[PDB]
Amino acid sequence: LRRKAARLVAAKCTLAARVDSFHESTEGKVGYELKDEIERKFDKWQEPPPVKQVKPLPAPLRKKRGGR
RNA sequence: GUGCUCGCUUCGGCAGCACAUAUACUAAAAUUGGAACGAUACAGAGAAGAUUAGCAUGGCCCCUGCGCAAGGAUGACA
Repeated sequence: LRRKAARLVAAKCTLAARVDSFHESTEGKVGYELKDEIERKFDKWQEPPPVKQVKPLPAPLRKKRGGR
């Protein structure tokens, strides 16, 4: 997942650098929000897979079409 | 029942004494009931997909027609 993470980190770093180039969000709210988003998307990737049901065999046993 | 008491008493007998101490589904007999996957009778392919014919829909690519929206380039003297 490291390249998928690197793309996201690069995008959010571009956003933070554009934020900082005008010296706005001096205290650091935007960076904290972007880091929180990055961490949440990282946890989503590593979140354990959902519970998935087993499909039983249908039945051991009707008209059919015909054309081109 | 056997044997014995110095007993009564006679060998005909009697009274007492030691040993014997608790088997058995008990059973010979009573009766009326319910009963095959054994035979004959029938069936017996005792293991298969339980199908294949059209048309329309759905996907992709052109072509043509009509409509809607937004446009491009061009043409016309008396």
